Amino acid sequence: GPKEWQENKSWNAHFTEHKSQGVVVLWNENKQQGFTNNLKRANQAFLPASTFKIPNSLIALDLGVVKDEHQVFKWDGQTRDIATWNRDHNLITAMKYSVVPVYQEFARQIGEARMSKMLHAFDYGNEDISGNVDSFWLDGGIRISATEQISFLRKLYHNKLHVSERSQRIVKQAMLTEANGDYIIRAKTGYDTKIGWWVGWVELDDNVWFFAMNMDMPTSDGLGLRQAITKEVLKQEKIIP
Amino acid sequence: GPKEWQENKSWNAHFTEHKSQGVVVLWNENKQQGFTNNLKRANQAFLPASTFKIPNSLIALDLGVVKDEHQVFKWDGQTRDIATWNRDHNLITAMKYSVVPVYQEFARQIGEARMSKMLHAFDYGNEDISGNVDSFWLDGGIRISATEQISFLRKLYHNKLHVSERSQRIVKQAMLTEANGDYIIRAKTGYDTKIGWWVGWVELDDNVWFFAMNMDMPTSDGLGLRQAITKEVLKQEKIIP
Ligand SMILES: [Cl-]
Repeated sequence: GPKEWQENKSWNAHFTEHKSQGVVVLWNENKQQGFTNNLKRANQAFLPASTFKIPNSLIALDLGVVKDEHQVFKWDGQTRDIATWNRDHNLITAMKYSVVPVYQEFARQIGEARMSKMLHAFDYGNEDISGNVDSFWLDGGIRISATEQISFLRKLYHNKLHVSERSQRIVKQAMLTEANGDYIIRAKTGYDTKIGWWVGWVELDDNVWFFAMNMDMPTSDGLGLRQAITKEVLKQEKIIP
Repeated sequence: GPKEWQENKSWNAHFTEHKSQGVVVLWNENKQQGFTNNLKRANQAFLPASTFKIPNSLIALDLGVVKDEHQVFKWDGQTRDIATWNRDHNLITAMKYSVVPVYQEFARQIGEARMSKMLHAFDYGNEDISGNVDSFWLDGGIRISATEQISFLRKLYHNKLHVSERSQRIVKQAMLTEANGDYIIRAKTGYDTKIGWWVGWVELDDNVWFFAMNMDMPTSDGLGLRQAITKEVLKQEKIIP
Protein backbone atom coordinates (compact mmCIF):
# COMPACT_ATOMS: atom_id res chain seq x y z
CA GLY A 1 0.00 0.00 0.00
CA PRO A 2 0.96 3.67 -0.20
CA LYS A 3 3.87 5.18 1.72
CA GLU A 4 4.01 8.21 4.00
CA TRP A 5 6.97 9.52 1.96
CA GLN A 6 7.57 9.16 -1.79
CA GLU A 7 10.63 10.17 -3.79
CA ASN A 8 10.09 12.18 -7.01
CA LYS A 9 13.49 12.53 -8.66
CA SER A 10 12.10 14.49 -11.62
CA TRP A 11 12.37 17.60 -9.44
CA ASN A 12 16.15 17.21 -9.73
CA ALA A 13 15.85 18.88 -13.14
CA HIS A 14 15.00 22.15 -11.36
CA PHE A 15 18.25 21.98 -9.37
CA THR A 16 20.44 20.86 -12.29
CA GLU A 17 18.94 23.63 -14.45
CA HIS A 18 20.83 26.03 -12.16
CA LYS A 19 23.91 23.81 -11.62
CA SER A 20 22.81 23.54 -7.98
CA GLN A 21 22.23 20.81 -5.40
CA GLY A 22 19.54 20.57 -2.76
CA VAL A 23 16.25 19.14 -1.57
CA VAL A 24 12.60 20.15 -1.75
CA VAL A 25 10.17 18.48 0.66
CA LEU A 26 6.38 18.83 0.28
CA TRP A 27 3.59 17.62 2.58
CA ASN A 28 -0.02 17.37 1.32
CA GLU A 29 -2.11 17.96 4.45
CA ASN A 30 -5.38 16.56 3.05
CA LYS A 31 -3.75 13.33 1.83
CA GLN A 32 -1.34 13.04 4.79
CA GLN A 33 1.49 12.19 2.40
CA GLY A 34 4.90 13.67 1.69
CA PHE A 35 7.08 13.98 -1.41
CA THR A 36 10.74 14.82 -1.97
CA ASN A 37 13.47 14.58 -4.58
CA ASN A 38 15.98 13.23 -2.02
CA LEU A 39 14.80 11.34 1.07
CA LYS A 40 18.32 11.23 2.52
CA ARG A 41 18.90 14.97 2.28
CA ALA A 42 15.30 15.56 3.44
CA ASN A 43 16.37 13.99 6.76
CA GLN A 44 19.81 15.63 6.99
CA ALA A 45 19.93 18.10 9.87
CA PHE A 46 21.54 21.51 9.25
CA LEU A 47 21.88 24.79 11.10
CA PRO A 48 18.49 26.53 10.76
CA ALA A 49 19.99 30.02 10.33
CA SER A 50 17.22 32.61 10.00
CA THR A 51 14.47 29.97 9.80
CA PHE A 52 15.03 30.00 13.56
CA LYS A 53 13.21 33.34 13.59
CA ILE A 54 9.99 31.29 13.64
CA PRO A 55 10.51 29.56 17.04
CA ASN A 56 12.41 32.59 18.38
CA SER A 57 9.40 34.83 17.61
CA LEU A 58 7.02 32.38 19.30
CA ILE A 59 9.10 32.22 22.47
CA ALA A 60 9.64 35.98 22.64
CA LEU A 61 5.89 36.62 22.28
CA ASP A 62 4.83 33.97 24.78
CA LEU A 63 7.23 35.31 27.44
CA GLY A 64 6.32 38.94 26.78
CA VAL A 65 9.79 39.85 25.50
CA VAL A 66 7.85 41.05 22.45
CA LYS A 67 4.52 42.54 23.49
CA ASP A 68 2.87 42.48 20.04
CA GLU A 69 3.69 42.72 16.34
CA HIS A 70 3.70 46.56 16.41
CA GLN A 71 6.23 47.13 19.21
CA VAL A 72 9.22 49.04 17.84
CA PHE A 73 12.78 47.86 18.44
CA LYS A 74 14.98 50.90 17.81
CA TRP A 75 18.11 50.56 15.72
CA ASP A 76 21.14 50.41 18.03
CA GLY A 77 22.99 52.89 15.79
CA GLN A 78 25.65 50.46 14.55
CA THR A 79 25.89 50.56 10.76
CA ARG A 80 25.81 46.98 9.46
CA ASP A 81 26.42 45.64 5.96
CA ILE A 82 22.73 45.01 5.17
CA ALA A 83 21.11 48.42 4.68
CA THR A 84 17.61 47.33 5.73
CA TRP A 85 18.97 46.41 9.17
CA ASN A 86 20.05 50.02 9.91
CA ARG A 87 16.59 51.26 10.95
CA ASP A 88 13.88 50.69 13.54
CA HIS A 89 11.87 47.48 13.17
CA ASN A 90 8.83 45.69 14.53
CA LEU A 91 8.28 41.93 14.53
CA ILE A 92 6.75 42.00 11.02
CA THR A 93 9.61 43.89 9.39
CA ALA A 94 12.34 42.19 11.43
CA MET A 95 11.13 38.86 10.06
CA LYS A 96 10.69 40.20 6.51
CA TYR A 97 14.25 41.57 6.34
CA SER A 98 15.78 38.78 8.50
CA VAL A 99 17.12 41.35 10.96
CA VAL A 100 19.57 39.26 12.99
CA PRO A 101 20.48 41.95 15.59
CA VAL A 102 16.85 42.40 16.61
CA TYR A 103 16.44 38.65 17.14
CA GLN A 104 19.76 38.47 18.99
CA GLU A 105 18.35 40.96 21.50
CA PHE A 106 15.17 38.84 21.81
CA ALA A 107 17.33 35.78 22.49
CA ARG A 108 19.38 37.47 25.21
CA GLN A 109 16.18 38.58 26.95
CA ILE A 110 14.70 35.07 26.67
CA GLY A 111 17.90 33.68 28.17
CA GLU A 112 19.48 30.26 27.86
CA ALA A 113 17.36 28.46 30.47
CA ARG A 114 14.02 29.48 28.93
CA MET A 115 15.29 29.03 25.36
CA SER A 116 16.37 25.45 26.05
CA LYS A 117 13.15 24.61 27.88
CA MET A 118 11.00 25.96 25.05
CA LEU A 119 12.89 24.21 22.25
CA HIS A 120 12.44 20.96 24.18
CA ALA A 121 8.72 21.71 24.49
CA PHE A 122 8.63 22.39 20.72
CA ASP A 123 10.44 19.10 19.93
CA TYR A 124 12.59 21.35 17.73
CA GLY A 125 15.42 19.65 15.86
CA ASN A 126 18.18 18.43 18.15
CA GLU A 127 17.10 20.98 20.81
CA ASP A 128 20.78 21.91 21.34
CA ILE A 129 21.48 25.56 22.20
CA SER A 130 25.25 25.10 22.72
CA GLY A 131 27.23 28.20 21.88
CA ASN A 132 25.93 31.65 22.70
CA VAL A 133 22.20 32.08 23.36
CA ASP A 134 22.26 34.94 20.84
CA SER A 135 23.99 33.11 17.97
CA PHE A 136 23.55 29.33 18.33
CA TRP A 137 21.24 29.18 15.28
CA LEU A 138 23.95 30.82 13.16
CA ASP A 139 27.15 29.25 14.47
CA GLY A 140 26.26 26.92 17.36
CA GLY A 141 25.07 23.39 17.85
CA ILE A 142 21.40 23.39 16.87
CA ARG A 143 20.50 21.22 13.88
CA ILE A 144 17.19 20.56 12.15
CA SER A 145 16.26 18.60 9.04
CA ALA A 146 13.75 19.53 6.35
CA THR A 147 11.31 16.87 7.56
CA GLU A 148 11.72 18.16 11.13
CA GLN A 149 10.88 21.63 9.82
CA ILE A 150 7.68 20.24 8.27
CA SER A 151 6.73 18.60 11.58
CA PHE A 152 7.28 21.85 13.48
CA LEU A 153 5.37 23.92 10.89
CA ARG A 154 2.40 21.53 10.97
CA LYS A 155 2.13 21.98 14.74
CA LEU A 156 2.28 25.76 14.29
CA TYR A 157 -0.38 25.67 11.56
CA HIS A 158 -2.71 23.71 13.89
CA ASN A 159 -1.94 25.84 17.00
CA LYS A 160 -0.54 22.70 18.66
CA LEU A 161 2.78 24.06 19.92
CA HIS A 162 3.21 24.55 23.68
CA VAL A 163 2.72 28.32 23.60
CA SER A 164 -0.48 30.36 23.51
CA GLU A 165 -2.78 30.40 20.52
CA ARG A 166 -2.18 34.17 20.37
CA SER A 167 1.59 33.75 19.98
CA GLN A 168 1.05 31.22 17.21
CA ARG A 169 -1.42 33.45 15.35
CA ILE A 170 0.93 36.45 15.53
CA VAL A 171 3.88 34.48 14.17
CA LYS A 172 1.80 33.05 11.31
CA GLN A 173 0.81 36.64 10.47
CA ALA A 174 4.48 37.68 10.52
CA MET A 175 5.35 34.79 8.19
CA LEU A 176 3.06 36.16 5.46
CA THR A 177 5.14 36.36 2.28
CA GLU A 178 2.80 36.43 -0.73
CA ALA A 179 -0.93 36.28 -1.33
CA ASN A 180 -3.35 36.56 -4.22
CA GLY A 181 -6.61 35.00 -5.40
CA ASP A 182 -4.87 31.68 -6.06
CA TYR A 183 -2.78 31.02 -2.95
CA ILE A 184 -1.22 32.34 0.26
CA ILE A 185 2.44 31.64 1.14
CA ARG A 186 3.61 31.90 4.77
CA ALA A 187 7.32 31.20 4.97
CA LYS A 188 10.78 32.11 6.22
CA THR A 189 14.15 32.18 4.43
CA GLY A 190 17.52 31.33 5.93
CA TYR A 191 21.17 31.43 4.87
CA ASP A 192 24.31 30.42 6.78
CA THR A 193 27.02 31.12 4.13
CA LYS A 194 26.97 27.41 3.20
CA ILE A 195 23.32 26.47 2.64
CA GLY A 196 20.12 28.36 1.97
CA TRP A 197 16.66 27.48 3.31
CA TRP A 198 13.05 28.28 2.54
CA VAL A 199 10.38 26.74 4.80
CA GLY A 200 6.67 27.41 5.14
CA TRP A 201 3.40 26.46 3.52
CA VAL A 202 1.01 27.28 0.70
CA GLU A 203 -2.65 27.73 1.66
CA LEU A 204 -5.24 26.84 -1.00
CA ASP A 205 -9.03 27.08 -0.75
CA ASP A 206 -9.34 23.41 0.22
CA ASN A 207 -5.85 22.18 1.16
CA VAL A 208 -2.51 23.19 2.63
CA TRP A 209 0.87 22.15 1.23
CA PHE A 210 3.78 22.42 3.66
CA PHE A 211 7.26 22.82 2.22
CA ALA A 212 10.86 22.83 3.35
CA MET A 213 13.80 23.23 1.01
CA ASN A 214 17.50 23.68 1.42
CA MET A 215 20.27 23.96 -1.14
CA ASP A 216 24.01 24.46 -1.34
CA MET A 217 24.72 28.20 -1.41
CA PRO A 218 28.43 28.93 -1.95
CA THR A 219 27.78 32.65 -2.60
CA SER A 220 24.90 35.01 -1.92
CA ASP A 221 24.38 35.54 -5.67
CA GLY A 222 22.12 32.47 -5.81
CA LEU A 223 19.81 33.33 -2.90
CA GLY A 224 16.83 33.94 -5.17
CA LEU A 225 17.07 30.31 -6.30
CA ARG A 226 15.55 29.27 -2.96
CA GLN A 227 12.14 30.62 -3.98
CA ALA A 228 12.55 30.10 -7.74
CA ILE A 229 13.36 26.40 -7.46
CA THR A 230 10.61 25.84 -4.88
CA LYS A 231 8.09 27.58 -7.12
CA GLU A 232 9.11 25.44 -10.11
CA VAL A 233 8.27 22.36 -8.03
CA LEU A 234 4.97 23.91 -6.89
CA LYS A 235 4.13 24.75 -10.51
CA GLN A 236 5.03 21.25 -11.75
CA GLU A 237 2.74 19.74 -9.10
CA LYS A 238 -0.11 22.12 -10.08
CA ILE A 239 -0.17 23.66 -6.58
CA ILE A 240 0.25 27.19 -7.96
CA PRO A 241 -0.36 28.31 -11.56
CA GLY B 1 -2.90 74.59 11.73
CA PRO B 2 -2.91 71.61 9.38
CA LYS B 3 -6.13 70.00 8.18
CA GLU B 4 -7.36 66.64 9.43
CA TRP B 5 -9.35 66.16 6.20
CA GLN B 6 -8.45 67.37 2.72
CA GLU B 7 -10.32 67.12 -0.57
CA ASN B 8 -8.43 66.07 -3.71
CA LYS B 9 -10.72 66.42 -6.72
CA SER B 10 -8.00 65.27 -9.14
CA TRP B 11 -9.00 61.70 -8.19
CA ASN B 12 -12.30 62.30 -10.01
CA ALA B 13 -10.38 61.66 -13.24
CA HIS B 14 -10.17 57.99 -12.23
CA PHE B 15 -13.98 57.81 -11.94
CA THR B 16 -14.74 59.76 -15.14
CA GLU B 17 -12.27 57.53 -17.01
CA HIS B 18 -14.87 54.75 -16.61
CA LYS B 19 -17.97 56.98 -16.78
CA SER B 20 -18.50 56.20 -13.10
CA GLN B 21 -19.32 58.15 -9.95
CA GLY B 22 -18.18 57.55 -6.39
CA VAL B 23 -15.89 58.38 -3.51
CA VAL B 24 -12.51 57.11 -2.33
CA VAL B 25 -11.48 57.96 1.24
CA LEU B 26 -7.92 57.40 2.46
CA TRP B 27 -6.54 57.68 6.00
CA ASN B 28 -2.80 58.00 6.65
CA GLU B 29 -2.37 56.41 10.08
CA ASN B 30 1.06 57.89 10.86
CA LYS B 31 0.05 61.43 9.94
CA GLN B 32 -3.51 61.15 11.31
CA GLN B 33 -4.80 62.82 8.16
CA GLY B 34 -7.49 61.85 5.67
CA PHE B 35 -8.03 62.55 1.97
CA THR B 36 -11.02 62.14 -0.34
CA ASN B 37 -12.29 63.28 -3.71
CA ASN B 38 -15.75 64.10 -2.29
CA LEU B 39 -16.15 65.24 1.33
CA LYS B 40 -19.95 65.14 1.21
CA ARG B 41 -20.26 61.63 -0.20
CA ALA B 42 -17.47 60.42 2.11
CA ASN B 43 -19.86 61.13 4.99
CA GLN B 44 -23.14 59.96 3.44
CA ALA B 45 -24.57 56.70 4.70
CA PHE B 46 -25.30 53.69 2.48
CA LEU B 47 -26.23 50.05 2.95
CA PRO B 48 -22.99 48.22 3.85
CA ALA B 49 -23.88 45.20 1.68
CA SER B 50 -21.22 42.50 1.87
CA THR B 51 -18.81 44.75 3.78
CA PHE B 52 -21.08 43.76 6.66
CA LYS B 53 -19.32 40.39 6.54
CA ILE B 54 -16.61 42.04 8.66
CA PRO B 55 -18.78 42.77 11.75
CA ASN B 56 -20.92 39.67 11.10
CA SER B 57 -17.79 37.47 11.24
CA LEU B 58 -16.57 39.18 14.43
CA ILE B 59 -19.91 38.66 16.17
CA ALA B 60 -20.27 35.04 15.03
CA LEU B 61 -16.76 34.23 16.31
CA ASP B 62 -17.14 36.05 19.62
CA LEU B 63 -20.46 34.31 20.36
CA GLY B 64 -19.12 30.88 19.38
CA VAL B 65 -21.48 30.53 16.41
CA VAL B 66 -18.29 29.97 14.42
CA LYS B 67 -15.65 28.07 16.39
CA ASP B 68 -12.61 28.98 14.24
CA GLU B 69 -11.58 29.69 10.66
CA HIS B 70 -11.51 25.93 9.83
CA GLN B 71 -15.09 25.00 10.76
CA VAL B 72 -16.89 23.80 7.62
CA PHE B 73 -20.28 25.20 6.61
CA LYS B 74 -21.61 22.56 4.25
CA TRP B 75 -23.39 23.58 1.06
CA ASP B 76 -27.16 23.25 1.46
CA GLY B 77 -27.48 21.66 -1.99
CA GLN B 78 -29.32 24.60 -3.59
CA THR B 79 -27.69 25.57 -6.89
CA ARG B 80 -27.23 29.34 -6.85
CA ASP B 81 -26.15 31.67 -9.66
CA ILE B 82 -22.62 32.23 -8.30
CA ALA B 83 -20.77 28.98 -8.93
CA THR B 84 -18.29 29.40 -6.06
CA TRP B 85 -21.19 29.45 -3.59
CA ASN B 86 -22.23 25.90 -4.59
CA ARG B 87 -19.67 24.17 -2.36
CA ASP B 88 -18.60 23.74 1.25
CA HIS B 89 -16.89 26.74 2.82
CA ASN B 90 -15.03 27.88 5.89
CA LEU B 91 -14.76 31.43 7.22
CA ILE B 92 -11.75 32.19 4.99
CA THR B 93 -13.39 31.04 1.76
CA ALA B 94 -16.83 32.39 2.71
CA MET B 95 -15.32 35.85 3.00
CA LYS B 96 -13.17 35.45 -0.14
CA TYR B 97 -16.18 34.53 -2.30
CA SER B 98 -18.69 36.70 -0.38
CA VAL B 99 -20.92 33.71 0.29
CA VAL B 100 -24.24 35.30 1.30
CA PRO B 101 -26.07 32.09 2.38
CA VAL B 102 -23.32 31.18 4.85
CA TYR B 103 -23.54 34.60 6.50
CA GLN B 104 -27.34 34.52 6.53
CA GLU B 105 -27.05 31.37 8.64
CA PHE B 106 -24.63 33.15 11.01
CA ALA B 107 -27.08 36.04 11.36
CA ARG B 108 -30.03 33.76 12.18
CA GLN B 109 -27.98 32.02 14.89
CA ILE B 110 -26.81 35.34 16.35
CA GLY B 111 -30.40 36.59 16.40
CA GLU B 112 -31.89 40.07 16.56
CA ALA B 113 -31.19 40.93 20.21
CA ARG B 114 -27.49 40.03 20.13
CA MET B 115 -26.92 41.50 16.67
CA SER B 116 -28.38 44.85 17.75
CA LYS B 117 -26.42 44.82 21.02
CA MET B 118 -23.12 44.11 19.26
CA LEU B 119 -23.58 46.78 16.59
CA HIS B 120 -24.29 49.27 19.39
CA ALA B 121 -21.09 48.13 21.14
CA PHE B 122 -19.17 48.53 17.85
CA ASP B 123 -20.57 52.04 17.22
CA TYR B 124 -21.27 50.62 13.76
CA GLY B 125 -22.96 53.10 11.43
CA ASN B 126 -26.50 53.97 12.44
CA GLU B 127 -26.64 50.81 14.61
CA ASP B 128 -30.10 50.00 13.13
CA ILE B 129 -30.87 46.37 12.25
CA SER B 130 -34.45 47.08 11.10
CA GLY B 131 -35.56 44.54 8.52
CA ASN B 132 -34.91 40.82 8.26
CA VAL B 133 -32.33 39.49 10.71
CA ASP B 134 -30.66 37.65 7.80
CA SER B 135 -30.75 40.42 5.17
CA PHE B 136 -30.87 43.86 6.83
CA TRP B 137 -27.40 44.76 5.51
CA LEU B 138 -28.63 44.22 1.93
CA ASP B 139 -32.22 45.51 2.04
CA GLY B 140 -32.94 46.75 5.59
CA GLY B 141 -32.30 49.78 7.75
CA ILE B 142 -28.57 49.67 8.53
CA ARG B 143 -26.46 52.48 7.06
CA ILE B 144 -22.77 53.37 7.24
CA SER B 145 -20.60 56.03 5.59
CA ALA B 146 -17.13 55.62 4.12
CA THR B 147 -15.61 57.67 6.96
CA GLU B 148 -17.50 55.51 9.47
CA GLN B 149 -16.07 52.43 7.75
CA ILE B 150 -12.57 53.85 8.27
CA SER B 151 -13.22 54.51 11.96
CA PHE B 152 -14.53 50.95 12.41
CA LEU B 153 -11.57 49.46 10.50
CA ARG B 154 -9.09 51.48 12.57
CA LYS B 155 -10.56 49.99 15.75
CA LEU B 156 -10.29 46.50 14.24
CA TYR B 157 -6.67 47.09 13.21
CA HIS B 158 -5.81 48.16 16.78
CA ASN B 159 -7.86 45.35 18.44
CA LYS B 160 -10.03 48.04 20.04
CA LEU B 161 -13.46 46.63 19.16
CA HIS B 162 -15.70 45.18 21.90
CA VAL B 163 -15.00 41.56 21.02
CA SER B 164 -12.05 39.38 21.95
CA GLU B 165 -8.61 40.02 20.51
CA ARG B 166 -8.81 36.47 19.11
CA SER B 167 -11.97 37.25 17.12
CA GLN B 168 -10.32 40.38 15.73
CA ARG B 169 -7.16 38.53 14.66
CA ILE B 170 -9.17 35.79 12.96
CA VAL B 171 -11.20 38.32 10.96
CA LYS B 172 -8.08 40.28 9.98
CA GLN B 173 -6.62 37.00 8.70
CA ALA B 174 -9.81 36.30 6.72
CA MET B 175 -9.66 39.79 5.18
CA LEU B 176 -6.28 39.05 3.56
CA THR B 177 -6.63 39.90 -0.12
CA GLU B 178 -3.17 40.50 -1.59
CA ALA B 179 0.42 40.51 -0.37
CA ASN B 180 3.89 40.91 -1.84
CA GLY B 181 7.21 42.49 -0.91
CA ASP B 182 5.75 45.99 -1.31
CA TYR B 183 2.45 45.88 0.58
CA ILE B 184 -0.32 43.83 2.21
CA ILE B 185 -4.00 44.53 1.49
CA ARG B 186 -6.68 43.39 3.94
CA ALA B 187 -10.10 44.30 2.61
CA LYS B 188 -13.70 43.35 1.88
CA THR B 189 -15.81 44.04 -1.20
CA GLY B 190 -19.52 44.82 -1.14
CA TYR B 191 -22.32 45.01 -3.69
CA ASP B 192 -26.07 45.52 -3.22
CA THR B 193 -27.09 45.71 -6.95
CA LYS B 194 -26.97 49.54 -6.71
CA ILE B 195 -23.73 50.53 -4.93
CA GLY B 196 -20.33 48.86 -4.83
CA TRP B 197 -17.86 49.08 -1.95
CA TRP B 198 -14.26 48.22 -1.21
CA VAL B 199 -13.03 48.86 2.33
CA GLY B 200 -9.87 47.86 4.16
CA TRP B 201 -6.26 48.92 4.49
CA VAL B 202 -2.79 48.76 2.93
CA GLU B 203 0.03 47.76 5.30
CA LEU B 204 3.47 49.16 4.46
CA ASP B 205 6.76 48.62 6.28
CA ASP B 206 6.38 51.83 8.30
CA ASN B 207 2.75 52.98 7.93
CA VAL B 208 -0.78 51.80 7.20
CA TRP B 209 -3.24 53.51 4.83
CA PHE B 210 -6.90 52.79 5.54
CA PHE B 211 -9.32 53.07 2.65
CA ALA B 212 -13.07 53.04 2.03
CA MET B 213 -14.62 53.57 -1.37
CA ASN B 214 -18.13 53.30 -2.74
CA MET B 215 -19.43 53.92 -6.23
CA ASP B 216 -22.61 53.74 -8.24
CA MET B 217 -22.82 50.17 -9.60
CA PRO B 218 -25.80 49.80 -11.95
CA THR B 219 -24.47 46.50 -13.35
CA SER B 220 -22.24 43.70 -12.07
CA ASP B 221 -20.12 44.08 -15.24
CA GLY B 222 -18.26 46.94 -13.55
CA LEU B 223 -17.51 45.22 -10.23
CA GLY B 224 -13.77 45.13 -10.96
CA LEU B 225 -13.75 48.94 -11.04
CA ARG B 226 -14.00 48.96 -7.23
CA GLN B 227 -10.43 47.67 -6.92
CA ALA B 228 -9.21 49.24 -10.17
CA ILE B 229 -10.21 52.81 -9.30
CA THR B 230 -8.97 52.46 -5.71
CA LYS B 231 -5.62 51.17 -6.99
CA GLU B 232 -5.32 54.13 -9.38
CA VAL B 233 -5.71 56.46 -6.39
CA LEU B 234 -3.19 54.43 -4.37
CA LYS B 235 -0.71 54.59 -7.27
CA GLN B 236 -1.25 58.33 -7.76
CA GLU B 237 -0.49 58.90 -4.07
CA LYS B 238 2.66 56.72 -4.28
CA ILE B 239 1.27 54.26 -1.72
CA ILE B 240 1.75 51.24 -3.99
CA PRO B 241 4.07 51.08 -7.05
CL1 LIG C 1 -2.43 37.10 7.72
